[PDB]
Amino acid sequence: TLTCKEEFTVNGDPVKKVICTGPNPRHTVPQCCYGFCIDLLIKLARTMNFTYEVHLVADGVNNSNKKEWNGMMGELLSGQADMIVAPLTINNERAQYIEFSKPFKYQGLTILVKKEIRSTLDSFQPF
Amino acid sequence: RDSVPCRSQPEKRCCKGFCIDILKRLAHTIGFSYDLYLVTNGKHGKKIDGVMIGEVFYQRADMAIGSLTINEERSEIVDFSVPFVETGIMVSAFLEPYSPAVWVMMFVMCLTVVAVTVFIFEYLFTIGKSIWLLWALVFNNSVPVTTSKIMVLVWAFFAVIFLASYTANLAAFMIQEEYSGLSDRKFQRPQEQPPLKFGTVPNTEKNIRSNYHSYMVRYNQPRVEEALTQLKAGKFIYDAAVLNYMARKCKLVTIGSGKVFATALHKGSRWKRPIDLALLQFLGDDEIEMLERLWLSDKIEVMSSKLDIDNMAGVFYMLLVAMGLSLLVFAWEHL
Amino acid sequence: LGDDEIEMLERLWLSDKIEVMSSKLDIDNMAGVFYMLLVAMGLSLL
Amino acid sequence: MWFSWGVLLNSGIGRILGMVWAGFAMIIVASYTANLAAFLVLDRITGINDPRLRNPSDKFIYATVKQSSVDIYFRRQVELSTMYRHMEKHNYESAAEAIQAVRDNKLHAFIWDSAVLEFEASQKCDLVTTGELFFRSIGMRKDSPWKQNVSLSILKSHENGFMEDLDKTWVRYAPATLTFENMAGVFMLVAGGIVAGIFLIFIEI
Amino acid sequence: QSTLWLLVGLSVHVVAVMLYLLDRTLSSAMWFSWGVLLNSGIGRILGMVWAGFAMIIVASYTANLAAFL
Ligand SMILES: CC1=C(CC[C@H](C)CO[C@@H]2O[C@H](CO)[C@@H](O)[C@H](O)[C@H]2O)O[C@H]2C[C@@H]3[C@H]4CC[C@]5(C)C[C@@H](O)CC[C@]5(C)[C@H]4CC[C@]3(C)[C@@H]12
Ligand SMILES: *[C@@H]1O[C@H](CO)[C@@H](O)[C@H](O)[C@H]1NC(C)=O
Repeated sequence: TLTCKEEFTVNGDPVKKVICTGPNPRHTVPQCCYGFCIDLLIKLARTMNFTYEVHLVADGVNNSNKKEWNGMMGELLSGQADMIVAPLTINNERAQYIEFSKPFKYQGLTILVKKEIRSTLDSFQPF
Repeated sequence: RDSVPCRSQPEKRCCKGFCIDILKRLAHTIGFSYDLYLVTNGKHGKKIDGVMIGEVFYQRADMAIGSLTINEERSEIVDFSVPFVETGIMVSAFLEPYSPAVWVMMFVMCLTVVAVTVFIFEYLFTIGKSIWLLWALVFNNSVPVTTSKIMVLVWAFFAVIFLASYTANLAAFMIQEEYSGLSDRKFQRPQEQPPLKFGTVPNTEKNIRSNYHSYMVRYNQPRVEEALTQLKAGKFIYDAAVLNYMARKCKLVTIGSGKVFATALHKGSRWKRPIDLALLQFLGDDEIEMLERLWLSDKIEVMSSKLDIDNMAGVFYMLLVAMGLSLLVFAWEHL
Repeated sequence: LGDDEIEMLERLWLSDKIEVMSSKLDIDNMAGVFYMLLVAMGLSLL
Repeated sequence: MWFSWGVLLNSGIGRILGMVWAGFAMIIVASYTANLAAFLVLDRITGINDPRLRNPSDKFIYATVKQSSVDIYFRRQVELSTMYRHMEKHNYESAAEAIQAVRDNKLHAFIWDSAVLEFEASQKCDLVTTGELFFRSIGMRKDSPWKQNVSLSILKSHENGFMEDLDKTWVRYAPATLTFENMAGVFMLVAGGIVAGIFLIFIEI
Repeated sequence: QSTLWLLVGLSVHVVAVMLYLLDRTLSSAMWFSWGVLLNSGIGRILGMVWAGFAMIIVASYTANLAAFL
């Protein structure tokens, strides 16, 4: 930001982008964050008049083996409310950990690659 | 084998299915007894007027296996966490000759051939004749009509080579295969129908009935049974999961997963989290192969009049432009 | 064994029509070259 | 010799048994064209079943994430240990990092959520995706009743509509003619013709 | 069989108009064009232009044969 930039969306209505603070050493970056998930959070808050906030995450039993997860464990330890941003993991372990709400969307897993291409070898040959 | 005791309400009948398979797998994972009752009232036993199937009352039943979708009003009374399809959503011309900047070699070769002709009319009285020879020869061998012969020999060589390359390119071209989401309607078309192609009224269906008047509330249950649609192929929308199941069964039907426009237990507490954890822990591995094997389970083209529309792609462009150019020089040079 | 064992082994462990060109074209066209050439030579010479 | 040379090369620029000779010409030409057609006729994992993804591969890279969710999903299947082994060397901070890394083709492929890759490829009109979803699958602490509301919040058809609106908002964004080497062939042929013409003028005087 | 007959008729008409207004025959021109359209030698500022289409159309036909092949 400069304060967050204001710009009309493709349809013309403004595209919300709320002040969102967290790590980018140790320096706190109060950037501006936006996305469909943010809009969903806005809808929820308008539905139950929440007083929301936000906080970026640091990252995505001999000595330490269990309490090491970033998203779920970080949310539980840091005291952040039950609100979480991205679907990320949806499994039994994270479920028993805290909870899983009804799936806002149904998704799976796939792969992305670089598409191939080039004809050669006229052989119209040296013979 | 693998069936289950099953009664509806003193006669018992063979009873089993994918729902039964998942129920028994869950029971084994939890070692819980059960009773496989059956519907008695209505096709869904819904709380139509404040009277789901077994939970129309508060605690009439103790489970829920109805494959029908999960709603708000249905869900807001009893938790019904479960995974399934969610049944959301339903029912060469230009590149013929070649690319332009590939045969520039042919233009330059025409110029060099012309020059070579200029290099032969003082070596042993034929320019217009030589000009016609060149022009009519520029094309394939089919034509009505010692450097002198060597130049023609090399000319024919790369001409036939280019023709063979064109044959290979068109062989690649012809080898080709073949076979719309904006909203719940038919690609932003009017709410209901412009009264053409009427359908999608199966009377789930109530879920879209309360939607933004459900095609003018013009659903008199024309669909009736789903299989009745078999005749209706090219003379429709419904629960997408069952639509896909019918599609699996020829009858090509609109099948779009991305669309998903429209998107299992009683209210008894102390049962949601257990089975939810059980499925989230074990389901992820077995469940897909289980369903597909147990249940819920083309580049070919010959010929048509498509050849006519295809050669029309490379017919008019030449014929009409030639007519225009010829007529332009017909009424122009004559004065 | 009869059920699991084969998939077990193959997954766990224990796990072409393409041709471009060659001088095969010469031996190939020799298939339909000599038969005509030599027979024509003899038929003309007789 | 000149007449025969012309005859052998399909041009009209040019007797009890001569026709017999003509015979071979026809077939040989066909043969040549046939081989051209034989030359003319020719030609990813496209699913987890691809052995390259399953069997170890030095070249092919089955990229992974930083033990977020895929690690758990793969630890269930023991056979993926080798892949999990590769997972030890294919765990990066963010999916954007993996995308940027593979843009250069250093990593053959990466496995991730269907939607994320789908819309990134939508943005990335330069790459190719495989689709073929295979593992169809907001949280909260177990002390907030708001959970129900949240579920109730999203269950609405007027809500699925907002999701579709977001989808509209975000998801909105082989001739191979030989020609070139054929070009070189024609250029060297015209060079041969030029030198032949120089020879012809040399013999002329 | 429509394309062949219609195109040969059109070519006969165009060559006939080319000759008639430049000759002051129709059947002789029609026969010559019919022969030209069918790859035989049994048979002028812009006539070559017509010749053009011949080549490509033949290829097209053969192409479909290969597509059929
Ligand atoms: C070998 C040739 C091609 C090939 C092109 C194809 C026929 C198809 O046409 C191409 O289609 C592509 C795909 O749409 C487009 O991208 C291209 O714009 C378009 O050129 O052009 C032709 C035009 C020219 C004629 C027209 C008359 C003149 C211009 C002047 C007269 O005094 C007599 C001489 C001359 C130069 C005459 C001689 C031959 C020629 C150079 C012709
Ligand atoms: C809106 O939220 C506020 C919280 O301060 C609450 O007092 C109020 O009752 C809410 N209004 C409605 C209509 O829910």
